[PDB]
Amino acid sequence: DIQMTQSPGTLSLSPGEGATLSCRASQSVSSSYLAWYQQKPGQAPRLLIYGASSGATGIPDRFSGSGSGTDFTLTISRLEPEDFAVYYCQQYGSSPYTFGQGTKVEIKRTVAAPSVFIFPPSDEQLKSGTASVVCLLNNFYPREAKVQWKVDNALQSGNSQESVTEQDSKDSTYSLSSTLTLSKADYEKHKVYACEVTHQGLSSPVTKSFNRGE
Amino acid sequence: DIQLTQSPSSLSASVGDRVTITCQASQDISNYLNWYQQKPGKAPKLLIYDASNLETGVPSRFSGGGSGTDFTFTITSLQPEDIATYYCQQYDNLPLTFGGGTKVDIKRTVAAPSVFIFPPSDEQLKSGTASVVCLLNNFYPREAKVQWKVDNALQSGNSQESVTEQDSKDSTYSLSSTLTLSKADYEKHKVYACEVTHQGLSSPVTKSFNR
Amino acid sequence: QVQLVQSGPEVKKPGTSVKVSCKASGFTFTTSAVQWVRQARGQRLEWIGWIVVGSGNTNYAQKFQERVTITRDMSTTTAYMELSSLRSEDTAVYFCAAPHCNSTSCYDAFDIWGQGTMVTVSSASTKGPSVFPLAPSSKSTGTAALGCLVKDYFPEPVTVSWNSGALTSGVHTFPAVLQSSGLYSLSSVVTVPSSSLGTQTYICNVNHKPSNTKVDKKVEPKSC
Amino acid sequence: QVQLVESGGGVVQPGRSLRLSCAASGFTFSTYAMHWVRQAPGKGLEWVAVLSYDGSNKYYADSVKGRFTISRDNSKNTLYLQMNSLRAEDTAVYYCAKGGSYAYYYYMDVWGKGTTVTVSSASTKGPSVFPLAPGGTAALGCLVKDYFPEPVTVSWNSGALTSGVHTFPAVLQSSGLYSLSSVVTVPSSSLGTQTYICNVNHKPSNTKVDKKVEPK
Amino acid sequence: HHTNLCPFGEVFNATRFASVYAWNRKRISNCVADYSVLYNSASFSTFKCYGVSPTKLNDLCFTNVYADSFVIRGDEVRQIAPGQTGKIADYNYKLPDDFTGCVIAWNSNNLDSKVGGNYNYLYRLFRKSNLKPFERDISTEIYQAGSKPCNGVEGFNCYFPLQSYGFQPTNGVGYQPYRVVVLSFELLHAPATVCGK
Ligand SMILES: *[C@@H]1O[C@H](CO[C@@H]2O[C@@H](C)[C@@H](O)[C@@H](O)[C@@H]2O)[C@@H](O[C@@H]2O[C@H](CO)[C@@H](O)[C@H](O)[C@H]2NC(C)=O)[C@H](O)[C@H]1NC(C)=O
Ligand SMILES: *[C@@H]1O[C@H](CO[C@@H]2O[C@@H](C)[C@@H](O)[C@@H](O)[C@@H]2O)[C@@H](O)[C@H](O)[C@H]1NC(C)=O
Ligand SMILES: [Cl-]
Ligand SMILES: [Cl-]
Ligand SMILES: [Cl-]
Ligand SMILES: [Cl-]
Ligand SMILES: [Cl-]
Repeated sequence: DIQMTQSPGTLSLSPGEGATLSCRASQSVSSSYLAWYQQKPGQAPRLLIYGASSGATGIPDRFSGSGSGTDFTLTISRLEPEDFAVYYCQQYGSSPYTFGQGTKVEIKRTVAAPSVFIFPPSDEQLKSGTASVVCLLNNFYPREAKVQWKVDNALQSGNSQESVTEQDSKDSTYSLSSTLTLSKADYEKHKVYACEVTHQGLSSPVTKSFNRGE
Repeated sequence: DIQLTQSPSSLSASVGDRVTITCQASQDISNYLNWYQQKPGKAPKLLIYDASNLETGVPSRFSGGGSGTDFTFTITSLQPEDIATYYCQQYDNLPLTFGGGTKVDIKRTVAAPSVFIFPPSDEQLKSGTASVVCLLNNFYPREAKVQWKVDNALQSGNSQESVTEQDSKDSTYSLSSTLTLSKADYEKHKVYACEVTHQGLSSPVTKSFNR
Repeated sequence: QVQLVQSGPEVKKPGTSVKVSCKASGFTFTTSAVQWVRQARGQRLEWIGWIVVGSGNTNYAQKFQERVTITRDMSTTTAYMELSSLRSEDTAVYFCAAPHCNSTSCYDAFDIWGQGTMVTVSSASTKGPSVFPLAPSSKSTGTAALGCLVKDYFPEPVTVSWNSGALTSGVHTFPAVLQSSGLYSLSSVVTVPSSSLGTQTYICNVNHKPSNTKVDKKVEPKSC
Repeated sequence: QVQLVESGGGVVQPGRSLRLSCAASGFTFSTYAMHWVRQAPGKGLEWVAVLSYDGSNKYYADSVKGRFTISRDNSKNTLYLQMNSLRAEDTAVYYCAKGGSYAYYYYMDVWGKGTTVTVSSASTKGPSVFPLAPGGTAALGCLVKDYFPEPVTVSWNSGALTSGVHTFPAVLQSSGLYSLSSVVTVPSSSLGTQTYICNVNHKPSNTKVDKKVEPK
Repeated sequence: HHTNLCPFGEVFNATRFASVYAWNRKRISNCVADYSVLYNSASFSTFKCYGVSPTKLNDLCFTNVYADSFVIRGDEVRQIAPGQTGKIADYNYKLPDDFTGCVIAWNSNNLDSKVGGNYNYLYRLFRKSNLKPFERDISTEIYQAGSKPCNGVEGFNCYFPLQSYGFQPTNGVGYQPYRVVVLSFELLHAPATVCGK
């Protein structure tokens, strides 16, 4: 089987810059059977380039393709707002028709620190027997961020789950949601609940906390 | 292309004999084979179609058999008007291709050729060209070989030959060979001869003249 | 109107089979070919196999040779992908693709793509979500944050709006996470001016069609 | 009564062009496929080209591909063969033949009488007649050399001497002109009391030569 | 030509039949045909004649008769007729609009079906253009469905033009093999050699 590898994983560029994406094959593939796809979140792949260097019907001429043998390139001359998405390459000359791992093209923004909020579990949920503590990181860039739960200054692990939104279409920021899940018994055994947020936009880790009940 | 191989390329039989010639195909052609008869001067005429079936009007003495690659063509009782060349033709796919042909001859007693040599006429030598003629008159079978000798030197590439049809009365052939030299080359040599080798001759016969 | 329309969502228990359809329209189906591609949430596109419509000849990836059969019915101009012995790792969106063709010629790539079919494999059963408020803190003077916790539901998806759609600015609804219990949890937050915390009402509208659950929840600052 | 009549054959220079035509009768020509077949002098039969009923599909032999073009005019019930870039090996008798029903190119039923195409840059020239001057029986004859085009007719004593006459078929010399010989065997007794004359007649050049053959 | 029955037995009762893409033609000439026996025979699923009444066939004379034979499946028998479209009529066997003759077909499941499936019979699946009437195409060149050349290997938009039939005993009647014989009657301005008695 032919292995397809793409680079870079993520491309951070400003709207107006040029984009250059790489797709490499573990062995020679026929250039007439190499395709580029564009995929936006929640959508199906859309054919951009086929035969390495042929644009598909309806594709703006700002999309350019080149390559032969093992090395292929997708080039976007002027990055438009609607062009920020994930891009896959697929060879379909030798079966199986393998895909690359994809390249995300995001908007490069000025560094923005996250606004941190912590939410105690509601009284209604504590009746159910489970407690959920939520830590919100609002509108930051870049996407890399770290959330650390501390229960009475005791480092927690294995009891939290995270989730990130897509890059916002207006301010090019990301937002993160971390949920600490404890039983009602465990939750009432402690007092200070805090989430520590580490991010490039913060000179030092910012901590938001609350005392149980107060 | 499909290649057809006829066997034999020529044969001799007497009236009343049963003649059989074969046609082998390079690949399976089902029964898509035609057999043609072509008499000298005229166009080929179809005798057998679909390998086995008789064309309209063709006498019942002609027949054919086979399917796939190996085919046969038969004349049960050879007749005087059956002396011609016979071709097989495939039509399984394009291009349509024929066999090499089989010339059917009348068998008769072996007759040695009567060899005559003719020096070039004085009227022709005045024009600057010399043509020596060697005649092989009334012989059988048709196969004959003539080699020219100019002062003990075998000639090649400077002579042409012509053979008549089989005589309808004595069943013999006649061959004419002409050696064409320039008058200059004709005046430089003295001994001109044609050596005739034939089945009827136990040894080659040479007719020569001194210029 | 050259199109490829796939089946609806599927929720199968582990070990069962699923058969996703892919109906073609707008082009000549008989001379084209259909490939099948799946994609887990947040992961890459993975090739399963393909079928030539005219001949029915198929090729499958090594991973799916054991459990996948790709077929097609030319009378109903539809292609199918049947994946047996389902397990949790098979939970993904499944796409079909094909080149458009007339009676003789075909496009030189898979330029037609279906909308996709979401297939879920787990032992959980249908359950509507519990909606708990994320009350705004007593901070700043300044913007505050509030939201709704959409917890313990199955299967995907839920849809969340605020003030029946009258509030969209500052809203962030995160992708759900699959808890170890096999149930999903989702949170929706919105940032608002601290001045409006007392005079503006905030209700989140959570809708979970698989369970026919419509929950409206009012999010107020904590009452001490 | 299926009949095919060819025309347009004659002398043509090497590298020049010639177009044959074939007139069909006895069947719906517009529905049937058509063939061309040729036969070089002293050679076998060679298939040339085939045309479909409507004239849109054409198939040729490699020996003539890119040089010959087969066409048809169904309104005139005739089949054409445009011959371009002619070579000496194209010298042959050309026949048309009725093919199969529509696009069934595999039949070659009725053949035409045939038209003769001779590829030569030579010009019409009368023959030079030289005598072949003369055991118990002697042989004498006439050399009909350097003529073009075919044919010539040779008789002896205006047709009186027919026994033992052998008029050989002509050969094509490297000059492009034909050479022919006609011999007759006579008893040596009558060599001194009977004169022999060959009557060479060459219609294309309007030549009639009567040559007296004498001993030396 | 007068004292010999036309060898229709060699066509209908032939041991082996051809694939429709390589359909076989046999010329029937110089014989006497008995068409009524075939027309009233209870062994034929199809006996549709075009341009000639089958009841008055024993009263007609023709210069030549040609018999085309092959194997298709039942639901494809409807395509062996003038003015039809489909995989068989477009790419395998095409009748002209002015076809004069008879199309005969019968179920050959007991002969052309194997236990594990008979895969000897083939049919053409793709072609650049439709066949002209009475055209035969036996080429096995890779069909190029796209703009890129195939180089003699199959792949995307490069498919082998011939496909094999299934033909298993348990198939539906519409999918079972049928043997087809297409008699076409040729009438030239020549002595008629095939008459009915
Ligand atoms: C069938 O389509 C071919 C090709 O058309 C192109 O390729 C298709 C896959 C699709 O992308 C179409 O939108 C394209 O236009 C036709 O052949 C072409 O015809 C055009 C104009 O008729 C001509 O300019 C091209 O040179 C042709 N190319 C080839 C390779 O033939 C063909 O005519 C179509 N047939 C029918 C019946 O619609
Ligand atoms: C087909 O054959 C039928 C019977 O023919 C006899 O049996 C077959 C199996 C052979 O052995 C054959 O030699 C025998 O004579 C006929 O009754 C029937 O008419 C034939 N069909 C046609 C169309 O000729
Ligand atoms: Cl893949
Ligand atoms: Cl004869
Ligand atoms: Cl958002
Ligand atoms: Cl063509
Ligand atoms: Cl025309």
